[PDB]
Amino acid sequence: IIGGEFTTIENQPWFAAIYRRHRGGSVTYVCGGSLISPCWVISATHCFIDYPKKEDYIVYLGRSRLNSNTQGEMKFEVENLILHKDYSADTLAHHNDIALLKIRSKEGRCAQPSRTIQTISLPSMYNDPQFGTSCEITGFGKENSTDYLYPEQLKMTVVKLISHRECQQPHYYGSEVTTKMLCAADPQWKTDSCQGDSGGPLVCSLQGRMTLTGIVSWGRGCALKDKPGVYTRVSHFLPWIRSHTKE
Ligand SMILES: N=C(N)Nc1ccc(CC(=O)c2ccccc2)cc1
Repeated sequence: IIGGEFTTIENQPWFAAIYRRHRGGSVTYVCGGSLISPCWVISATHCFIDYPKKEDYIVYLGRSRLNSNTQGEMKFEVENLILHKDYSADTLAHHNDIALLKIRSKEGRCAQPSRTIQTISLPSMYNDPQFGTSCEITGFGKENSTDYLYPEQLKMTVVKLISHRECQQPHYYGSEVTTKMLCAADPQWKTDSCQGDSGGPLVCSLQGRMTLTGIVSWGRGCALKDKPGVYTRVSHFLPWIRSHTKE
């Protein structure tokens, strides 16, 4: 996250931190995600496409720091890793960038809600906030494009939703952005998502209710003028989500 503020997991209880195990014992951060139900975490497919082996992943809930433990955190294994079959990546754009991870503790249990672990609500069919609406994003991503390390503490910032007409302008992303995506940015182009924030949630207050409206997917550079962050439009994947989470 470029700009913004450092935060704690108590203020973003649905945030899931995903790591990948490596030969030897090193565990590196891979992507963010969101808890949509006790047993399910939603993220982005571009995070796992190159290494689709569920056994090599670890999911943490209730965690505020990148490399240290947090009181109340819970560790999970991945029972099932579901990637979108029509995922694809062009020069910049990533299509159908959404994924589901069924989690389970060593005892075989799902998440137990607490002050630091809570689910986030899914949107209704084609029910997105009006453009111009302020929403928040959260992640352990880079603070500057020139950085090569990620911050140790979780961050968050607020960005505004941009219309498809504006985001499709030539100086923006032209025809690369589709109706299955959502653009969001800071009117001053000072804050934005960045490398390492992928999979994370774009949360918007829709009718007094915190709703998971987007998933960090792609964008040209970070916090550059006329180059908004692009998010997977969750409301357009409800069918896919429901069919896969059932049984
Ligand atoms: N202007 C932005 N907001 N840009 C931006 C948006 C999302 C990402 C997610 C990410 O980390 C990633 C995506 C594809 C491949 C590898 C990593 C990165 C930068």
